Amino acid sequence: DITQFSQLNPPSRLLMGPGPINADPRVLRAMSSQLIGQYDPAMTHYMNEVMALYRGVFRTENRWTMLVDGTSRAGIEAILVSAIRPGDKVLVPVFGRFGHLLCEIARRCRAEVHTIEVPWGEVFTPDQVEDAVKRIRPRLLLTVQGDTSTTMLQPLAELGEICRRYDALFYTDATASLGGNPLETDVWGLDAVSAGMQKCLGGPSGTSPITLSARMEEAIRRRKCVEEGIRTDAHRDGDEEMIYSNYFDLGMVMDYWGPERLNHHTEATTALFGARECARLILQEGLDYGIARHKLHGDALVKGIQAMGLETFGDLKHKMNNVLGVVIPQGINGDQARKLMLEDFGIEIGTSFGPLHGKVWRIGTMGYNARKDCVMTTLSALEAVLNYLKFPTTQGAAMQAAWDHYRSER
Amino acid sequence: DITQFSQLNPPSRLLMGPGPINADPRVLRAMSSQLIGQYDPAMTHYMNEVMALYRGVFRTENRWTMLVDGTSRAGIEAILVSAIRPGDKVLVPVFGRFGHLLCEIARRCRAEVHTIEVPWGEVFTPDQVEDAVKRIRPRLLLTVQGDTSTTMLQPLAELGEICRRYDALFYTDATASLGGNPLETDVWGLDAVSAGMQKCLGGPSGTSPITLSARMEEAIRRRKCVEEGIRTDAHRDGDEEMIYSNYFDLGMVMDYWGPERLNHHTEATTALFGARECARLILQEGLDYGIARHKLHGDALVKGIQAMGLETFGDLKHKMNNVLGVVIPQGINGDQARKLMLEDFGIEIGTSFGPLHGKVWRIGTMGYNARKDCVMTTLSALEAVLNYLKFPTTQGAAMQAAWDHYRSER
Amino acid sequence: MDITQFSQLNPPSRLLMGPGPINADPRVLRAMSSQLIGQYDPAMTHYMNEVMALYRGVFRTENRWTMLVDGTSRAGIEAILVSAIRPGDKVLVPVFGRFGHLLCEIARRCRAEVHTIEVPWGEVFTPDQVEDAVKRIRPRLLLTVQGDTSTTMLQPLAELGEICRRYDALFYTDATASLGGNPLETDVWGLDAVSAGMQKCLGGPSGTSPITLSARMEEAIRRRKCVEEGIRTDAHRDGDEEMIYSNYFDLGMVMDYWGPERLNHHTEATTALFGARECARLILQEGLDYGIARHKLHGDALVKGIQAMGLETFGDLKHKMNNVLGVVIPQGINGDQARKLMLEDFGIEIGTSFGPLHGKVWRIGTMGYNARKDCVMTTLSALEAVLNYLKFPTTQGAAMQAAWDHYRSER
Amino acid sequence: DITQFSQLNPPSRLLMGPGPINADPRVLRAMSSQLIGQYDPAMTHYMNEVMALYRGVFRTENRWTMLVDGTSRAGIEAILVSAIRPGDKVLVPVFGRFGHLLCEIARRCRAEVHTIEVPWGEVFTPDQVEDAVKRIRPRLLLTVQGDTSTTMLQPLAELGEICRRYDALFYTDATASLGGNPLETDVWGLDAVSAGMQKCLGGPSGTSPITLSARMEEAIRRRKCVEEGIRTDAHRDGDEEMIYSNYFDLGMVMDYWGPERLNHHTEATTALFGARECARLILQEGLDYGIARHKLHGDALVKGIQAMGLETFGDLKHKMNNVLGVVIPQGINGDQARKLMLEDFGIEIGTSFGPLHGKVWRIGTMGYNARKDCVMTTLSALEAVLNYLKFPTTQGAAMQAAWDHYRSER
Repeated sequence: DITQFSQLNPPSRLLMGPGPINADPRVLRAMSSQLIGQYDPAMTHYMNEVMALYRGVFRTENRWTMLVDGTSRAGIEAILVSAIRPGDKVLVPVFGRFGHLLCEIARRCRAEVHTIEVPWGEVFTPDQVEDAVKRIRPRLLLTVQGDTSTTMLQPLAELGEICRRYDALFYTDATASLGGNPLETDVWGLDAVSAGMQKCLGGPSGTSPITLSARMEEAIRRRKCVEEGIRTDAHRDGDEEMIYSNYFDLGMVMDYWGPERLNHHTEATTALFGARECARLILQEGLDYGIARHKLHGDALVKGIQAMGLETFGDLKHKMNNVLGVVIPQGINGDQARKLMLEDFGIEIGTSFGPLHGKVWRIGTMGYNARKDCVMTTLSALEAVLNYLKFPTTQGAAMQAAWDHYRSER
Repeated sequence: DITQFSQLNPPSRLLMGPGPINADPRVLRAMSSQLIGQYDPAMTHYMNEVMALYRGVFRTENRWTMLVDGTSRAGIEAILVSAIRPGDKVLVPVFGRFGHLLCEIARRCRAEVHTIEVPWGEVFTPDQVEDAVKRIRPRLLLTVQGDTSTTMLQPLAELGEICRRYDALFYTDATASLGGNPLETDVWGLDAVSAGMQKCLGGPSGTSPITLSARMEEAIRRRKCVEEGIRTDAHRDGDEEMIYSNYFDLGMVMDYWGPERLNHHTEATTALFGARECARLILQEGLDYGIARHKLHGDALVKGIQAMGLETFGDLKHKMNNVLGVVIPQGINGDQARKLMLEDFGIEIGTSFGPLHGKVWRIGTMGYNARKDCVMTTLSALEAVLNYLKFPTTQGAAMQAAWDHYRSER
Repeated sequence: MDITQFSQLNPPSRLLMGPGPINADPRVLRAMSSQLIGQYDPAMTHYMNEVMALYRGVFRTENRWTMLVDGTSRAGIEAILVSAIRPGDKVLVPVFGRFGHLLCEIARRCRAEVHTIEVPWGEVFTPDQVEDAVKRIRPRLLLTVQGDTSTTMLQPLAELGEICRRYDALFYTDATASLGGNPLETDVWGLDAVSAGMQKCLGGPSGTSPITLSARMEEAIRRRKCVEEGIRTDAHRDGDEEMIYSNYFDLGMVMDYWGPERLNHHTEATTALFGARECARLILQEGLDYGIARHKLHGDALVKGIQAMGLETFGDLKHKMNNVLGVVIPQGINGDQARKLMLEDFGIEIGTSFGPLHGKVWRIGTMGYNARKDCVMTTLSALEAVLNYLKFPTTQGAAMQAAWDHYRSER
Repeated sequence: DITQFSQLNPPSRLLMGPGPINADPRVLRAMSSQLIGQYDPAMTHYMNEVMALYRGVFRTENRWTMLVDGTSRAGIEAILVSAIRPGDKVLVPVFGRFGHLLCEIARRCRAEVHTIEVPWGEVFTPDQVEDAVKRIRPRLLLTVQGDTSTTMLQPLAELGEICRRYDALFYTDATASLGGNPLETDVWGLDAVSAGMQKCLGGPSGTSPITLSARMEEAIRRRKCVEEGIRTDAHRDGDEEMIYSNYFDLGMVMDYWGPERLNHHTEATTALFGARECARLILQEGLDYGIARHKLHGDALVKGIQAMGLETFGDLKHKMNNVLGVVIPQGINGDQARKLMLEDFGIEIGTSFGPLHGKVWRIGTMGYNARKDCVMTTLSALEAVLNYLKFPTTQGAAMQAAWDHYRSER
């Protein structure tokens, strides 16, 4: 019966996993706003505002800063499909799960995929990526900045200089790290950045902010091929082969956001309203302050976890501010502590996949949930569940260290 | 300055163009609802409900009825990229702008594209497409049901049996027509149908509902190749070559929406909620009642437009219930009427593009805006502007014919 | 019963061009959907303070005691009059419409001696007339409506405050209909108490009445001080006058709740406070001076189109409210039928006149969020379309021409 | 400057105090809906639905069941002002802070107030109040059902036969108990009931649900006096003296909610949508189950508190389901635990006023917050705060008793 389909009623949740995390209530309210037509002066104005705001968030002057209407990895694929002609040599430094995602996307683009690897969860040295760039001579360097599966944050500062010397295009996947970690697009010589909403932005998934450098926009303009239905007598192709997607042809997407207002697709009015608010909030607070906030609560969680008598995963010198790997004590079922946290406390913490499944928990402190009270509620909840499942902890230690960190820093 | 970016505030608009149209107030409210985690039992229940609900909207029992996170033409591209291997022949009976869009998507899929043509705005006879099928022998017949650029509805009822005899896969692009005109997916023997929100569903763009037949999923299953980051020892490749997109690989999307919950992408939580309401609302009213309503208000607009002394573009026998083409009668300027309708009445009427640009307005009566008061307000505003632009009409004649129609309809 | 036939909230789309309530600003509606906090959360006492300062701007006053009354517009009226009137106290009410009559009844229930002076609908009072009446009856209070939606008339107030200062009468005004759409210089005109509404030019769901009280008014109310037993302490004492005969409408305790003591009088309406906060915030972003000028522009555009349409108007146009218009129903046109066909066929609500003006005059409002160019245009064309269909002759395109001409000239 | 007055952004709070408490999000979404005119066919229908819905909530068939526009105590004042003529004798059984509220309201109606007392927090016997009714012969019996300030629930069942016997009108204030406790309006011979929204209904304050027995309406009709502005020749005053309030004259409010639709005031459109939702949700769950839910979580919290080695306040046999009085231990600062609970955990627990200030905390489990996870979160948080403040508990015991209670009941 159609009668037993009632109104939307999701249960209340504190999402402290690797994502998606709770949306900021201002972003949610802005999505309920009524729509206007595709080319209404207000809609074109709001599109132009989104560009200016995300230029601030990405820390770039790039003319082409916009949205791909799809989840984070649609942005990735849009950038790769637009920058990779079949046969092109691509270099992917793999330090986790999302390095393999780049490999697959690149392979679906028919690229020549060359990889370098370090174990989970470690990071790459600038020398390591320089030796690889000298060996294979790639068109693109395809990096993930923050990889949620390993909690590791790849240093990106010294890599852009390396890419300019050997004429490589420098792309990063910043969906996990943007807003909660430093990302200087221009200062670090980045050519393409793709992000997401559901990490530190806040932020339901469905949009991918991207930015393309002047060098990157030239490579795509050589690929120019306008869709037949909106092709005029004054449109002409570029010197190189077309992009093998109509939806992900970023040249046409650029022409939609540009003065031409080329009718590539109907922009996601609501998701645009959402995206505008995220960047607006991030810049009202300030990027530096926003990043400083993620560091404060990330560290407080670490110090809480360490005092609970728990090992942590990875090289902490390079840990993301917003993700923590927590080793499962042993004699303790991980799926059971996850089930108890959720059903009895309303707190979701992440499981790890593959070579870590049943070994490591992933606790995020991102965007809206990067607060003291989210950290405090999670630590007290985790400890309570562990004691109930017979894991001894020093009474008050985990909580004391959390307070000690919050007291000392302010 | 950041302070010169304020709270989202779009102007009050009546969207009577070819789309996007105004959303249902219930749909926008459901979007403000709080999020849950990707793998919360509530999320997987809501996905299971969306599948069930869209089977009723599409009029199908297809186990594989689900959402593509992207604009309407993303759901198309997901299907074409998943069904067409490089080389495979394809037939597109072009009768408007969106016939051309299908041609391009298939081109980017690396297909040999065959076309037949009728002039805007006419429609194909079953005999015309059968003679084309006999001639070129396509793997796929790729059709649009409602092409909003001509206001024409392609009859599909007999074509399904045509495709069964000569063993061709039958796809329709029903974004503009779903919910507003008849579409019996199973009874008409369709293999693939894709849609959009912003037309009759109501409806912000950003999501594309799709349904796949048992024959279709079998064809896509032959292309099996699981992404490296989420690949396990269980995953073996299909006998045919891979799909050349990660995001559009419907083989993996089916595995995400099915019982295995294969982690392909983070499903757009808010967009899913909107998608859920649209279907839930349509089925609460009843699909038949919903279509009948779209007919009634469309017909009243037609009779109102004709009595104003304005001619109607296209073959009226096959007109979409939800769209009308009104001819600009020379002397009067089309862009000037549109500007006045928008700036002074807050009403968007559609312009035309390409060949019909400057000749035809496209007035739509879809979804939430398929009401009497919307029609009355459009007809009244239109006649006021035309008269103000010194275009003579018989006083009260346009409104008279609309009232008489609504009187007779009772 | 059952329970399935009661579905999700789904009101029909309406353009409200009647006397009230009118369409609320969408930003206000969104603000109301926001999550709540505890009664004395630092954020809540903060927002209450924001609502005080913000409403000092909209009223045009420096008054410290500018706050909210939790109830519809007439609850703030009752709140003020129950607090200011001891039984037997003398009261003067210049009645020039239906709402002057409301002030009389409210005053009557406060057990006051109610003196009234009358001009016809829709005429307005002269300063000399109120002065002659004040000289006569010797009132403690002068009670006016600034804008009476029943007759569309706007009482000049500027000359009235001085009169009250010479004869020691307390000067109150009901500005629920006028605030935001017409000038109201609270402190400049020497007002003691003002009460407003949300649902008119503020926009604005009904259920809250903003009030402001001058330094002299608080003195009069604090003389009646008496704290409710449950929240009363040994440090509390009664004033030198009789208690206000109401617990809820005792404005002394409400003042104490909104003040630094935070005396627990009631649980302040959180949602309604978010809405009321927005209304004032939005009004001051655009600017009150521009808010008033906008109402004037679109209000005048309505009357020019109505006149071109061949219709008569009600009352003195010299003093007409910026936000409403009285339109004489032609003969033998049915007013109820026109209203029925405006609502059911165009999704536009136009007002009927109650009492001695029913079936004689419509009340068409151009208020707050609907004080827009596109609202005026749609109402006029719908009326002309409804009228002509009921077989009433109009000059073709005349109504719209005069309206379009007005917007052209003003730009 | 108006630029430093930004958009509404309240901090996330788990309200576990005496009230107001966090609202159910479905009710919040209902308030964001757009408004219709006072006398719109849709407004009166929703009003008629509201009347029917609350009849189900109050457990009555009373035709005069409706809303007062104002907070809980405005509805109390409405019922008292309409029923009480000056000089009338009234009896108020006082057992807490709100007992005194009824005394003050009756006093300002110029009634003679008679009282009997029990210490905080005891309850009245049928005999105690029957002795008093014989003694003073009251017109009204004025009782609080659940007094949050003491956590005590007065039995009303036997009080209805006592009132009917000695010919007294029986009123009660049920703002705290309604929804979370049994209330049989008709079965308990109740003449008038008033409640609020922000306790168990859920529910921001601003509306007062009332119900009036056939007996009560006769008494209010005798006092008939219609406001001069909405008075016609077809009206005549009743035999009794007028109700000394315009806004609170329940004779006129009845006429506004009846067939005549007498224009007494403009009904709060936004709040009525909320109150319409609140009643709908409670009846969708089913009042019996709702009451049962409130008891489960109330019982859970207590056990955990008792297992924490904390004393409790009041006669536990008669405790409200949705409130707990927790005695503040020697040396632990009552107001300091509150600061740490709110600022560091984002959880509000109630302070006591009057003869319990500094001695007792009030912890509520009401409406939307009567869930398992709100109980768990608050318990672990309070324990963490107490522990940090050097107050020894038996590690794990407080969570154990709660977990054991939930496991046993499932």
